[PDB]
Amino acid sequence: ATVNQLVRKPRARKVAKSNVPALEACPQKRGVCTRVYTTTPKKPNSALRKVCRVRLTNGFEVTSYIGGEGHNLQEHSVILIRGGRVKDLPGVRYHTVRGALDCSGVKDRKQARSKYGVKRPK
Amino acid sequence: SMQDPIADMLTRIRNGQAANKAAVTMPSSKLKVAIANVLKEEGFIEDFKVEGDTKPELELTLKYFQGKAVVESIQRVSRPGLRIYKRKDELPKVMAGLGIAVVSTSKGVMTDRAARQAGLGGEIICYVA
RNA sequence: GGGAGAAGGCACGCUGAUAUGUAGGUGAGGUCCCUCGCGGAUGGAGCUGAAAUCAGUCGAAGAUACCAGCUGGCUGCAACUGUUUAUUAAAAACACAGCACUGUGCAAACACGAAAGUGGACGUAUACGGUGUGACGCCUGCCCGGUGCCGGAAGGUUAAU
RNA sequence: UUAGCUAGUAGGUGGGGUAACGGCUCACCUAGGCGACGAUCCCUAGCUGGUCUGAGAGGAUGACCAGCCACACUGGAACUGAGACACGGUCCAGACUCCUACGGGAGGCAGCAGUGGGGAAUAUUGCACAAUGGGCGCAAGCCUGAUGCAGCCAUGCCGCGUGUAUGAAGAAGGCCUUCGGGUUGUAAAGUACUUUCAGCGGGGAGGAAGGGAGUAAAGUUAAUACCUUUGCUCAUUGACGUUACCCGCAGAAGAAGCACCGGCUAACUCCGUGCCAGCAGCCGCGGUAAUACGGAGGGUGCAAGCGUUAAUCGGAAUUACUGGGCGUAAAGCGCACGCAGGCGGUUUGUUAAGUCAGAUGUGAAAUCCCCGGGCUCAACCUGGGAACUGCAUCUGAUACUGGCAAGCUUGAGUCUCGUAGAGGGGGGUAGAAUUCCAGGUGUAGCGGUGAAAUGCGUAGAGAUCUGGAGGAAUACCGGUGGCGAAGGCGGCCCCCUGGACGAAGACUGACGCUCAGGUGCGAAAGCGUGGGGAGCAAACAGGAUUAGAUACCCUGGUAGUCCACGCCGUAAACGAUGUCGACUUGGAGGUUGUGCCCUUGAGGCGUGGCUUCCGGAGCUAACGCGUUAAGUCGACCGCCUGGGGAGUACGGCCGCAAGGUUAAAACUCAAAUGAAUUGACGGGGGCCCGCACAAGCGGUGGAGCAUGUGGUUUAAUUCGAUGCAA
RNA sequence: AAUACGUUCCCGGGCCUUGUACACACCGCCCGUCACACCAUGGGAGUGGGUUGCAAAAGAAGUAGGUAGCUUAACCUUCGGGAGGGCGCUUACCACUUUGUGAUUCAUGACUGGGGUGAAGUCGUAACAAGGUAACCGUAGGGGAACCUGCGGUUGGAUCA
Ligand SMILES: [Mg+2]
Ligand SMILES: [Mg+2]
Ligand SMILES: [Mg+2]
Ligand SMILES: [Mg+2]
Ligand SMILES: [Mg+2]
Ligand SMILES: [Mg+2]
Ligand SMILES: [Mg+2]
Ligand SMILES: [Mg+2]
Ligand SMILES: [Mg+2]
Ligand SMILES: [Mg+2]
Ligand SMILES: [Mg+2]
Ligand SMILES: [Mg+2]
Ligand SMILES: [Mg+2]
Ligand SMILES: [Mg+2]
Ligand SMILES: [Mg+2]
Ligand SMILES: [Mg+2]
Ligand SMILES: [Mg+2]
Ligand SMILES: [Mg+2]
Ligand SMILES: [Mg+2]
Ligand SMILES: [Mg+2]
Ligand SMILES: [Mg+2]
Ligand SMILES: [Mg+2]
Ligand SMILES: [Mg+2]
Ligand SMILES: [Mg+2]
Ligand SMILES: [Mg+2]
Ligand SMILES: [Mg+2]
Ligand SMILES: [Mg+2]
Ligand SMILES: [Mg+2]
Ligand SMILES: [Mg+2]
Ligand SMILES: [Mg+2]
Ligand SMILES: [Mg+2]
Ligand SMILES: [Mg+2]
Ligand SMILES: [Mg+2]
Ligand SMILES: [Mg+2]
Ligand SMILES: [Mg+2]
Ligand SMILES: [Mg+2]
Ligand SMILES: [Mg+2]
Ligand SMILES: [Mg+2]
Ligand SMILES: [Mg+2]
Ligand SMILES: [Mg+2]
Ligand SMILES: [Mg+2]
Ligand SMILES: [Mg+2]
Ligand SMILES: [Mg+2]
Ligand SMILES: [Mg+2]
Ligand SMILES: [Mg+2]
Ligand SMILES: [Mg+2]
Ligand SMILES: [Mg+2]
Ligand SMILES: [Mg+2]
Ligand SMILES: [Mg+2]
Ligand SMILES: [Mg+2]
Ligand SMILES: [Mg+2]
Ligand SMILES: [Mg+2]
Ligand SMILES: [Mg+2]
Ligand SMILES: [Mg+2]
Ligand SMILES: [Mg+2]
Ligand SMILES: [Mg+2]
Repeated sequence: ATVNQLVRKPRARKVAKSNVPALEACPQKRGVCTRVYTTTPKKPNSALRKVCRVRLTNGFEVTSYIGGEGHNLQEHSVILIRGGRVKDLPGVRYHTVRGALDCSGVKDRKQARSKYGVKRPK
Repeated sequence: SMQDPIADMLTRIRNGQAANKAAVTMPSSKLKVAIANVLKEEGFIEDFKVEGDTKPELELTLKYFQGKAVVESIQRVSRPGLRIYKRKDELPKVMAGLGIAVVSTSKGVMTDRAARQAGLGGEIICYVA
């Protein structure tokens, strides 16, 4: 309000925590699948999403979301996890990146093959 | 409590201009007379005359051009809660030169152009536009 | 207020300097004095005399003998100090301050007394007696069907006469 | 939500010690020192020039390079040494690893490489001292994993190429289509012309200055010996290096992918599914026409790069010093006093601390910017300039602020006289009224509700009259009236006292405003003690409605409401508007003074204090505020930064307790909000109409008869209409 | 034929105003216990660590002081030795380590309190109209739940003299 008040109490910031705590400011983290299954979204739209509870290397255990159709991953599978959450699924804050150590890419993919780790067709 | 006679004078003249007052009488002071001299030397006011022996009063007469008031905005910059001092090369420029910023300096209470020509700063008082 | 001496730790003998015995207490002889002797102002010759530092020294051990707390935590009961079955039970058993109810207007209730009389009390409802629980913090929630107690005598029964 | 810390601790005398001053150390004496301008403690963190972002102020950050500090398996120590308590030095203790004859010993890659684990990820056990430097040496000469360079990685920046000019049979195929068409498209094929880059073969700078061997001259001495220096001639020297670069060969070959296409944002049509498969940063899509999913065609962006992820800045004026608000969205402490602090009426003189001018030193180099140069351009390098917004000193300026000394009354406070007031505390007094006690008259009801009953009644209720007992508040006056900082205050009288205003008069002379801590007051409810208790009334008992009604209603009824002393400090403590100063049009009042006029009426003309309503300018998102501003300012304090979680838990304090105060974090959400607008609704109001009721008349529902519907049965009882409107 | 006093009332409709938390628009909205799943938290008898405070024990090497011994290249000697030095021992400082008791933080802990998101769940309708008891604020009591009652204050309440 006034300079006399502001010199006594400096204008503090409004720092907000990140939405990806388990990454610890890291683009990618390697984890091992623990519980691969299917869940249902919330009220606005009904579907059957594919999710996986995975224990990260540092110690955190999170729930990712498998992208695309077709995933050969299962329990005890090494996967790579990046940021980005799913709006219509509560709890998920990360995405499993395809083309990883064991996460195979989507079969017969022609468009946006890089986002799903698909070799360029001949 | 009255803690800023210059701000009181600025408020009085602004209210007089807003309400279309011919002249605004008020208690005066040496700094008030010095500021009124600068205001009259720039055509912002008609004239002024100190009246009184023990309690001098300034009687500033406003100027109206085509109905609308000549002075647009008079803003007290350096208030007695935050003093503002500017060097010769850091003086402000109201409306890119169309307005004035009264500055009290070692040689007296002059304007931006006078201070820049003389080559010395001072502390600002108010912007008149 | 306490727990608390919580728990747990270091010194303790002897000799020498400090001081050939310090501080402190007691405390004479010399000098003014008097409203003059069992008197006051200075005065420390003395004997007494802790407590600590410094250094040295002897033994395995210096509160070296006798005397002379084991400690802490988790819990039930009782508030605590006391009293209790002399002579197998000392306690959770009684008492306790605090609290509640009840009766008691003085020639008071009650108790001892065939009665006088006394205690209550040479007190007067902030007093006395009895009955319950028993320091203190939160509370004493519902019910008079039954037995006691009180208020009423409208109706029924009812002794002696 | 870390408030007290410090006893070698602060100072002093003397001694000792360091190269140097110093409790650095010792013995003694003093009881001091730090601290709301944050002492002590916890977590985190190498610092700076700098870098990113930002117009700026700012925010983030410490990659490379450069300056400083610390470290060398961990800890402690000392010696040599001018320089260390020392990376490849010493000693000791602990772990690890290794050899052993079991007695005993060896080592510290957070150096260059490289190995093993961690990770999402970080390079080859490469060449050379040829140059720039270092160490040794008079020199020659040796070392140099610094350095000069080579290798890998698109990790970042810059440049180039992946051909160009023709080329409409608008080739063929694909895409969709209205089957006529257009799209791919000069795109392709074909013709002509170049060879940058990659490859082959030759030529070939610069990074090279230095050094040795002789010769002429100068300085030297006794000397033409020996040395140094100056010129001259031949030897000489490169890891990079198949160097940069230039030239000839031939062939258009060897060289383009990624992301997106519903809005934000530049790009649309079909095919495959059908809230399934799936997309997503938000809004959200898919339930058979998906420009949103997957593919195809087409289009857009970038380009040896393209998207995702993680972090920073901007947008975010969304911590607002530049640059916000607090009546209603979040935001005025319930109010008052007041310490530190913040600010401060008016004149003179003085000081010149801030401020303003000039000069000096410094603000490293590096980096940014400006003007030029070199690399074929650029990246990159480089010369000069500017800048480094800062600090210290000197010489002046005196308007402002600040310090000092004198003045003044306009701010403020006081006297003298009246005025009004439910202002506060204490003590008395008088009636209305309610409830009980006693008595008299009096008989079958009283009370209550939409209606009923619980309840009171033949033991005489209710009613009436008399006397008595006790509690609370004082009908009319009584009002948008008054007082008080707020809460709050209502019969009358007395006692003590606070506050406000006005007529005229003089001094005191800035004594003035606000206020973090702190203190005090503080509705009602609540608790403790000792009383009181008429009425009312939580809890509770009974009756009643209702499916249920632990409520609204009725009959009783305890705490409480009352008194005195104590405790909490909560409210919609509201004008949802913190205190003061002055300025800025008016009307109608209310209350209370005061001056003068013929006061013939509450006649008029002025001036003050409080307060109500309307309203102009102005302000606000609007409602609304509007001289008592929510209009323009000045001084100060408090508070707000999305809704929940929550004013919740923990923690400190207060409190007998109830609870109060200070006050978070994890997690979820795309909103949560206020003023107003148009509908709709109200067991809201006002007005009006219609056989809609009221006054009729006749029928329907009763018992067969003619029809349609529902269900039943069948092979069908064919299908549709399924409230008024079948 | 009869009857129509008047809109008091049922139904449907027309206009103005008022309040609204409704806008597929009251067949609207919407609250909290209770059950089930998941998630993040406080309490929790205790459990295992990190860091660290206080009071002590502890004496490897290494520094400085002291000398009952052991010895001795430089100097001096009066030729025996002396001065001085080293070794050993001891004292002072200190590291590893050890004992007792506290503070902070992390994880865990049977059980338990509150919170959030959930799928045609069960129970009722408290707030939004005069929401049909007008809600809200402070407080005390009571109840399965929203909530009810008494006390003090506000209209951020609708009609009417
Ligand atoms: Mg003595
Ligand atoms: Mg037991
Ligand atoms: Mg006992
Ligand atoms: Mg007990
Ligand atoms: Mg005992
Ligand atoms: Mg016994
Ligand atoms: Mg007697
Ligand atoms: Mg007992
Ligand atoms: Mg008790
Ligand atoms: Mg009982
Ligand atoms: Mg009875
Ligand atoms: Mg009886
Ligand atoms: Mg000294
Ligand atoms: Mg910006
Ligand atoms: Mg660094
Ligand atoms: Mg090494
Ligand atoms: Mg290495
Ligand atoms: Mg690995
Ligand atoms: Mg070299
Ligand atoms: Mg070598
Ligand atoms: Mg074709
Ligand atoms: Mg060369
Ligand atoms: Mg899109
Ligand atoms: Mg900003
Ligand atoms: Mg704002
Ligand atoms: Mg608000
Ligand atoms: Mg609100
Ligand atoms: Mg207020
Ligand atoms: Mg308060
Ligand atoms: Mg100065
Ligand atoms: Mg200057
Ligand atoms: Mg150039
Ligand atoms: Mg520089
Ligand atoms: Mg001055
Ligand atoms: Mg008075
Ligand atoms: Mg305060
Ligand atoms: Mg009260
Ligand atoms: Mg009652
Ligand atoms: Mg009642
Ligand atoms: Mg009471
Ligand atoms: Mg409050
Ligand atoms: Mg308020
Ligand atoms: Mg005040
Ligand atoms: Mg008033
Ligand atoms: Mg108005
Ligand atoms: Mg609380
Ligand atoms: Mg109704
Ligand atoms: Mg009409
Ligand atoms: Mg816990
Ligand atoms: Mg020791
Ligand atoms: Mg030793
Ligand atoms: Mg309701
Ligand atoms: Mg109801
Ligand atoms: Mg309401
Ligand atoms: Mg109740
Ligand atoms: Mg109020």
